[PDB]
Amino acid sequence: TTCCPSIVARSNFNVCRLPGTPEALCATYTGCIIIPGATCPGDYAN
Repeated sequence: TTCCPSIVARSNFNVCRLPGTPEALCATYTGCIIIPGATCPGDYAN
């Protein structure tokens, strides 16, 4: 679903959305993709 390059980007995503910032905003700012599928390979599952 929401899957980032590295965990650093995910935590960045978390901190970004901490005050309730739009997911698309933070996802784009970090580099995290929001896909309908929950399956993310370990290659990009961070």
